[PDB]
Amino acid sequence: FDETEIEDFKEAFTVIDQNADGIIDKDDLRETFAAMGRLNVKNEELDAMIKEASGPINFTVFLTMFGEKLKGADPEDVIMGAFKVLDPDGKGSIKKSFLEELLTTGGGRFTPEEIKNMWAAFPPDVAGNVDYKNICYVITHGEDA
Amino acid sequence: FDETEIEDFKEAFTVIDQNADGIIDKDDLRETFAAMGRLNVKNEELDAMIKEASGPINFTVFLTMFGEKLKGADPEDVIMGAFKVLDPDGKGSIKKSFLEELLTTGGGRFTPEEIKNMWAAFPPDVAGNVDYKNICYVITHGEDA
Amino acid sequence: SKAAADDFKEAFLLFDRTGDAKITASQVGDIARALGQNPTNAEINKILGNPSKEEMNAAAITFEEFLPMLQAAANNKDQGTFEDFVEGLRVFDKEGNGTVMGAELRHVLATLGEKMTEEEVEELMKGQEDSNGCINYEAFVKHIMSV
Repeated sequence: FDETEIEDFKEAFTVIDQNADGIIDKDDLRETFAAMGRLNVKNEELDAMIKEASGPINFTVFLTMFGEKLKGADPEDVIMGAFKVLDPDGKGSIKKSFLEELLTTGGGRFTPEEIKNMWAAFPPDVAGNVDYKNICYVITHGEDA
Repeated sequence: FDETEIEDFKEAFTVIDQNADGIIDKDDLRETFAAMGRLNVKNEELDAMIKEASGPINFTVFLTMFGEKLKGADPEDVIMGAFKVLDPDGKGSIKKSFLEELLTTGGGRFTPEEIKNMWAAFPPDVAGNVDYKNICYVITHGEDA
Repeated sequence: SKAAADDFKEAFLLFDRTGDAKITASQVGDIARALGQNPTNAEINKILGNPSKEEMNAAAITFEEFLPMLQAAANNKDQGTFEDFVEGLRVFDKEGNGTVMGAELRHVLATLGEKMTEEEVEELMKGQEDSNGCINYEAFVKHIMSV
């Protein structure tokens, strides 16, 4: 965890903790979702978020919960560092079959089935290994941009 | 020591000295760490901080202890002064191999092994000598920002 | 002689990167220049070889060899006459005003005789040549003899 990433989680903690007392309760979760447009947010969704913690969601409990789910989270500059080492001549997005072979043949984390899931929402270019960069974006901030 | 840096150490001395009597004892160290989130701060850590002084931690004993550990501490404006003289055309971060050659070939403090340790937490850009400025930040205030 | 100038020994401690009080034979050319002596690089080369000293293999030094080599180079400072430096460049360009066209002096200083790198040539013209492309060598040789 770099310090600017921890400051981003402190700003997200303050936007969900609308009572500003330092502990995100279930009313803060529901009022942050209602301010984003969720008028139908069920109480069972709020209870499942609170069921991931053993205590009240203060800043260090929110940081330890996000730490334990993001144990391989990598910032965009280090993902582009590794993709610039995979394309060491610069500019070009690397081939689809080169990333499939190098993921498998180096590591067990790069096994195929997982490579079909990589192509599956990370579209073609991304999946193929040709573009580059959009995948670093969606690994640090999810969903389609 | 510039006077605003000494006023920053006076403000840090007042935040760790929560009894406000002018001497930071072991209870002040433990209650400042507990107010930052350290519920498990051992007494041996507090004893190792007090073992760096020959007497009670008043303001001049805290200033002399920090002076003797920071005998080459440089403010961010003087580090950016020297990096603007290394990049005299402005804007550009200087090359990795140029900083490795100029550190070694001018001084013994710029020897290589030390240059591998510079690249090692000061990441690539910083290490390489291309970016600039983030290294001035972390030399005046440590850890990842 | 001492006049025993003990600051030559203090400058040897500023050029020795290991702190063992020895200076390699490849640094001796540039340190004779930094002590106020301008021996040409062929002269520094000859003397070395003259004494069956090979600058091709690892070298160390001792102050006891560097002191007499600086004292053997110090007699040759009578070759530094500024009349011939300004008259050399006065024969290098037409008309009665001391101006070399930029690229004439840069290509001559890099390729004629003892090769100076184009990085060092740009560092010696920086400030004395303006954007007209004309180097005034009356002030240029004055500032080169100021160091």
